This record gives sequence, C-alpha cells and structure tokens, in this order.
Amino acid sequence: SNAQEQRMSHHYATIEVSQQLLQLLGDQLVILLRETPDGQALERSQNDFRRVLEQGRANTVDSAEQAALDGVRDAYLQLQAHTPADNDGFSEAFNGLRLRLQDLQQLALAGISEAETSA
Amino acid sequence: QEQRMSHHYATIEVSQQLLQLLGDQLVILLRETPDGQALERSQNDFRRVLEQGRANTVDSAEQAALDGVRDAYLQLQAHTPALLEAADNDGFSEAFNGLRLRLQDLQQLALAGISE
Repeated sequence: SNAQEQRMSHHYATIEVSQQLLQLLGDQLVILLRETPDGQALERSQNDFRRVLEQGRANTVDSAEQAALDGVRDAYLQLQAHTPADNDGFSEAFNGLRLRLQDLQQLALAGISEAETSA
Repeated sequence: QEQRMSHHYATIEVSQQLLQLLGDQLVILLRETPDGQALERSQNDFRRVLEQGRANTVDSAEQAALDGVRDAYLQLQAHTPALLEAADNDGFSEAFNGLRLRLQDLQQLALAGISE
C-alpha cells in the first residue's frame, strides 16, 4: 500500500516542519542566552525560520493545518516584536541538552518508520 | 510489530514531556524576576520524568540516549545558578511560551495521527 506510505509521509512531513522550526527557535534562544549575542546570526536564523514556515504552509492540504501554521506565524511575529540575563556556559549546556532530546525523539520516530516497513 | 512501535511511541512521549519541562524552565529564566521556587519545582519534575523514562525504556539505543540526556541535564543544572546570578522581557518570555506550545502541540497532533 503505497497509499499508506503516502499518508505516513504526510504526518512525517508536518512532524518534520515542526521539528525544523523548533530547532530554529532553539538556535535563536541559544544565541540570545550568550553573553554577546551574534546579531547577524540571529537575523539569519529568523530568516530561516520564516522560510521553513512558509514552505511548510505551502506543503499542507488541511486548512486546519494551515490554520495552525498561521497561528505559528502570528506567534513568531509576536516573538519578534519582543525580541531584544545571559551566560555562555548555560547557553552551551542548554544547546547540548536540547539537541540530545531532539535527536532522541527523531531516533524513536525513525524506529517507528522501520516498524511500519515491516507491516 | 505492535510491541516495537508501542515502545518507540513511549520514548517519543518521554522526550516530548522533557522538552516541555525544559521550555518551562526557560520561560521562568527569561522573566525579569525569575521565580526560584517555581524553577526548583520544574527541575524536580524534569528529574522525575527523566528517571522514570530511563527506568522503563525498552529499546537499548533509546536507553543509552536517555543516559546522555541525564548527563546533559546535570550540566544544565550546574550552569543554572551562573545564569541566575547574571533586564529580561516578561513580554519575550510570554511570546516564547505561546510559540513553543503551538509548535509542540502541532507536532503531537501529527504524532497521534500516525498512531491512530
């Protein structure tokens, strides 16, 4: 059933966009938690977030998914409106932890795909 | 089949709960006056969820990954006082909170979909 595979790939696409956006948000928090925030790097990351979000919005079919991504867009706009306390050691430790958590989630998810291969 | 996938889902749920608690800690730390008692509660909740997760995770690769999470979390904790000892928009903290919850909820809506 390549149909089933088609369905799975959809949810995995939404999961993938959300994962990318959360990774970029983390990147931005990491930058902001450093004692001398790299302004150009922040700008690049914000650009990347908007690109990934818009490409995600273009790649959905359910207008409720589009609705949720529009909500993400509005929320990201608010985050920007408020975008201006810090510590390099914390920033690094946070980065390590959040990467490990993200990676663990993606390892388990891959784990499920291979168990939807043996269906 | 049904066992394997069930185990991997449990791990995704543990990772989601930990990421949520980590966000909660950041939300607290990003406020102008971080609430130390609230922070400690959240730290304790992370340790509890993590230890339960390590205790009950079946997949060997995921078990090892959680041991890495534990080490990394000890490091975050060790560096938290330094952060606290160092202006921090309540507005930024609130915006961050709303954005991250939306992203996490969408992710989990899609995770559930895969499951159901």
